[PDB]
Amino acid sequence: DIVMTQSPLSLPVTPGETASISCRSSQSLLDSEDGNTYLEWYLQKPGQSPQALIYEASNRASGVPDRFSGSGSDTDFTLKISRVEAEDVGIYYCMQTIEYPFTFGPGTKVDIKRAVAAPSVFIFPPSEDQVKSGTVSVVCLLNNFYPREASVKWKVDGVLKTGNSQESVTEQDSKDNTYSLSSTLTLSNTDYQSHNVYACEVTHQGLSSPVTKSFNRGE
Amino acid sequence: KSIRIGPGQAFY
Amino acid sequence: QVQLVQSGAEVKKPGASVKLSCKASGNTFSIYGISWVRQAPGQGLEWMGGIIPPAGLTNYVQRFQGRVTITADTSTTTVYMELSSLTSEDTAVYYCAIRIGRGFDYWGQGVLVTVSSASTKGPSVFPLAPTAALGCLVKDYFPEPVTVSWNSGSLTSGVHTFPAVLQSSGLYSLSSVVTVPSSSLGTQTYVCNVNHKPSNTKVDKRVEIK
Repeated sequence: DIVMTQSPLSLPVTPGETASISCRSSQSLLDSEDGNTYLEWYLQKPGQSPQALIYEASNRASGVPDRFSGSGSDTDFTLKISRVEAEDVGIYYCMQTIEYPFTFGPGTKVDIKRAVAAPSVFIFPPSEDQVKSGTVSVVCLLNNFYPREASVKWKVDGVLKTGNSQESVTEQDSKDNTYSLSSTLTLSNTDYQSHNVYACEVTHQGLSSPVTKSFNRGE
Repeated sequence: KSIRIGPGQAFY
Repeated sequence: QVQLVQSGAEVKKPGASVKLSCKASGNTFSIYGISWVRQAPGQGLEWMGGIIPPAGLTNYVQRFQGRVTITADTSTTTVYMELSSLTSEDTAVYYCAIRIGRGFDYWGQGVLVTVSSASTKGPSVFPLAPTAALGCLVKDYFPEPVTVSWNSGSLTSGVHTFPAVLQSSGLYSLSSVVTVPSSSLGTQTYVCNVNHKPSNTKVDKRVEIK
């Protein structure tokens, strides 16, 4: 019933700078009788369980260093992280406990901000072994780029093909602070054999114009 | 020091 | 202080029930509460209910329409959550977490519950043939997870293994890729090693320029 919102969705921070993320509750989280404000903050690092950061709006959980701080009114809250480092990458959630049911905000993702880097693009045709199966996959790889936002279009004999692709993206790599992304186009082999040029077109802030990689079936 | 587990669930 | 250890991964058919456990050890508190929190793949956190065993109190979420039952065994200091009438939408990682006067101070490691009408199936592994990139497509398996390594684990630099996607067929798919010096193709061999423990699958595939 109490709705929790957070801002922004994603927050890039340069190393050693300060992250500030906000949370808003649709009702006051002040318990006017015991005088506390029941707002908690949690961090979930990639692939890990959530872990406690803040409780009662401004108190740090055990072992949490003082560069994490919580503040706010009774409805609008701020988590401040100073001297941001790679280990702080992940999703931050606020959660209210003034009233049952406990409710979470949607999460704000923090990553490390580096210079814009264009993807290296690769396209892979189906193997002869997959063709024998009756169903084939065409894979487009976008490698080591920043920021995370990127788009892929599939074209068959130059015509846009929608509806039969799925994408997958890596977490940010700590070695170079980049992302990678795959896009996979699934077709029947009879469809695949009925055309010739397969291409993926990639758009990203690092690229001055969209890049296309393609192959001709059989070549 | 009293212990608050949840809404209406605080204990001596 | 407290450590919370959860039971192992579960695979269920729609309509079935599953019972998860959370055993607490370490220091003892006379007053505490245990909650369950779930997270669907790629989504946010969702509180499901909690229990305060010393007080005999429980709290549930209406949305779950009474399908969740949380119980505690004082003797073994274990808490259970039973979720009934499972559907595909209950597929998620489930965490238990404990409150002792602050927030959720300690959390379990999570347990993956997969709910699907699919049957156990080992993956097909296809070469993705070509700085050069190459890789392996690991396709049509169930359930999660698979593991992928390159050259028996000796090749780790430049490797990316993507999170799996659920295909509309009900089966999972992923790719693992690696980038290598272009000159090293044909002077070096590249093999991906794929394990899928639920189906007792071990597959090696050599990846070559066609």
